[PDB]
Amino acid sequence: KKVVLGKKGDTVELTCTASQKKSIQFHWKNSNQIKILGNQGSFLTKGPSKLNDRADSRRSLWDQGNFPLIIKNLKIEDSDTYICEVEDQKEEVQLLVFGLTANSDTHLLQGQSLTLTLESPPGSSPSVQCRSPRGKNIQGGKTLSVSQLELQDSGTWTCTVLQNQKKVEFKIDIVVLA
Amino acid sequence: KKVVLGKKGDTVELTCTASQKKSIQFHWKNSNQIKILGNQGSFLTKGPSKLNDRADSRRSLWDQGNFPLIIKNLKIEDSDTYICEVEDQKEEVQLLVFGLTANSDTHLLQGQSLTLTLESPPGSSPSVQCRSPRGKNIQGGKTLSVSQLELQDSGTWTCTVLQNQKKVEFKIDIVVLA
Repeated sequence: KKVVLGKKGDTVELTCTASQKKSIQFHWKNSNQIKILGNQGSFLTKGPSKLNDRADSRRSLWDQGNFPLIIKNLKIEDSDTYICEVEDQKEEVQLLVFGLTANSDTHLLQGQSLTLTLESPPGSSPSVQCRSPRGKNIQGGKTLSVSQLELQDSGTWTCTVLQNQKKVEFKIDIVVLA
Repeated sequence: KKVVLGKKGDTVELTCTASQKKSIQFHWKNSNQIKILGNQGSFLTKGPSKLNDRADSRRSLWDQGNFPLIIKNLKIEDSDTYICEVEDQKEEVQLLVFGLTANSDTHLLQGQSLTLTLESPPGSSPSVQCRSPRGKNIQGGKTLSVSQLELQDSGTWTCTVLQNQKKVEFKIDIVVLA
């Protein structure tokens, strides 16, 4: 339903607003109906799941009817559909996690080729489109390449991943040396 | 409309959910219509106001239609009605800030009286009700007092401030010595 995009290693906050502003009853589960977190009494309980030590919520907001699921240090494998149920309300949020790495290690010399690769959830793939510090916008799919660099691209580029009308943005600084 | 209670020196997060999940146009102002924060383009702008260095929002949530106003290090004078307007939606949140201090400095001796006082927004007042580490629940208004303590109250008490169907909770540890 709602699509949220996140970046590998960053933290996301998936929202859940219900009615009757009050810490009433709710939980978040994943696609296999594994409960990730929910409220016990007025307490937060986290059962044993792959996200146990990386998930959490903001308890102060429960009185206002908000039950966020927060996930930190994202992994492409946290990509999944999550469901929030408050009393008798269900709310599906699909999280997609991507990563953009530069397989060109370090020390880049003029005339060298740059290759980037986008990491993505096996379940769903997008279109990436980067921009050099001075112009040219190379765009591709899971692998991008800039055949030969010129001292002018030394700088900080910006790639764009776009899934659903959503989008994330990575900015890497590349150093071309004479 | 929605009533949120906060504790002096703590941080609160006032919520604002609108529709069309997207960083569209919004701002938060106070009762004098002083804009506290809002979005410029895709950027956060804070104008000059008494809260400028203590307010903020969470930009990642704007794409999901959430525009929180976050306030830190609370002052009883931040108590006020705030309004969120997203496109053409208005949403009033009244924030009430209280404080509970122990005018009994330190070193409390058996048989001594304990006096607590609740600090509150000149505009609106509540009913406080504390609890000793072993029983008796003294309750009053802006000033509470425990005529004489007994080694048994050495511990950590819990006071309750209740405004609207809302409530905040302070827990102070008192030390009675022989």
